[PDB]
Amino acid sequence: SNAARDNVTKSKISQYKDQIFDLTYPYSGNENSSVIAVGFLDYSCGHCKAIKNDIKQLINDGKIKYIFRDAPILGNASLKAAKSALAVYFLDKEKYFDFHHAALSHKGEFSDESILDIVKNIGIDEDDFNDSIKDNADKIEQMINNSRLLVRDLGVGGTPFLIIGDSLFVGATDLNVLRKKVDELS
Repeated sequence: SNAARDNVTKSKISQYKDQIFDLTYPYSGNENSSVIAVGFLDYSCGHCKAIKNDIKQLINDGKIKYIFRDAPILGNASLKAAKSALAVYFLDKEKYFDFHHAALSHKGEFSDESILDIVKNIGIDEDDFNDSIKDNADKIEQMINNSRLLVRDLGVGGTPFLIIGDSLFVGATDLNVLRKKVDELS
């Protein structure tokens, strides 16, 4: 696009800053970094799957806080995988990225079983996992609804997209562009 439209994006990010940088959502990287990235993903989306290592590398660079917004819009399978991801988060936050990355690595469509195969491979017990789904159902539901509305409010109209600082990157953004913006802001 161009300057005028980027300026509007900056104003919207300020308007929704409490929502975008909400602290109750899962994050990796430096908790205390002022350079905060906020990623919006559907696990069944082809472009979301393909940037999984861009995300991993950008996080491992060490410079940012990266918040994960699970924004399922591609159907029942995505909602399941999204719900399951947060069900892991609330059991053990250190395992959320592992579910995240495995879900993105999961090439075919999700099924109840394949999601459990993932919960098993990352060290979580089926019964702890089932109790998490049920016990935290209201809060998971609330978090996903709030992310969907945020995606609507930002008007992007699909996934993936990534907010860093006052900028919004749409689609499979090259890693070098993200890194330059992060450095500029550091």
